[PDB]
Amino acid sequence: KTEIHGDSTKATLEEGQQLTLTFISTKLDVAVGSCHSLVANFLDGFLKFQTGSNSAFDVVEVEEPAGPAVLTIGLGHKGRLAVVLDYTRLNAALGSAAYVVEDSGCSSSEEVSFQGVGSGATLVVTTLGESPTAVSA
Repeated sequence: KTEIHGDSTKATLEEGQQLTLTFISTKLDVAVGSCHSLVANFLDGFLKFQTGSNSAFDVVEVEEPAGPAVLTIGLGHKGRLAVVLDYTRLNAALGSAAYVVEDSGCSSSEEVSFQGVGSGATLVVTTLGESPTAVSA
């Protein structure tokens, strides 16, 4: 379990993992290891992700959160991801977005970087049942 009260929190992921990041911000600069890129800019209203959109990333407009934001990405294959994020919106309503992409990026070895979580967010990184302590350290 890697947690940083600074601003960024990195942690290598291993097959069959689960990333539960509870942060209170409108921006999240994510860097999934080195074989994937994903920038969640809720400030403008779009989540740029490079999974399998061919050639490069794909910009998909997202709701306008309002403070708290729960991002839960469960891994369970070569690159299969399940981005299930539930957060509060400016529309005074709950926003539960989901993404299911089998062919995304890596899995076994992938140091994901989460910047913008500020000092108060927790990064729950566990391989289903076991705990991947940096799975490299």
